[PDB]
Amino acid sequence: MERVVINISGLRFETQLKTLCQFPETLLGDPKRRMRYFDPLRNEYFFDRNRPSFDAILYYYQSGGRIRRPVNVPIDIFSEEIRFYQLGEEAMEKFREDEGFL
Repeated sequence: MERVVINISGLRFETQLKTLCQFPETLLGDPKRRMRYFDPLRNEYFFDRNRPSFDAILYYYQSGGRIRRPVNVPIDIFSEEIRFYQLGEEAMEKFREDEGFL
């Protein structure tokens, strides 16, 4: 029901649908977009992508929109993940601000 499983390269994350619906205009937030990654055999979404980054992508949702790159995720890895997950321009501006890039 409410619980969703997101498998990033073998690492399972569990969150609530309501958490992903904090941002409906994103890959994970839009049922039509996330469909592309759904695995009906395991009832989960699968992404062959970087695992350390995903904590920070998930925290954007959980926190209601804050971007905080952990020091162990390289800058250009995280940037690319923002792009891929379709977090959008305001998320990218948060990233710049949080990185001191303004």
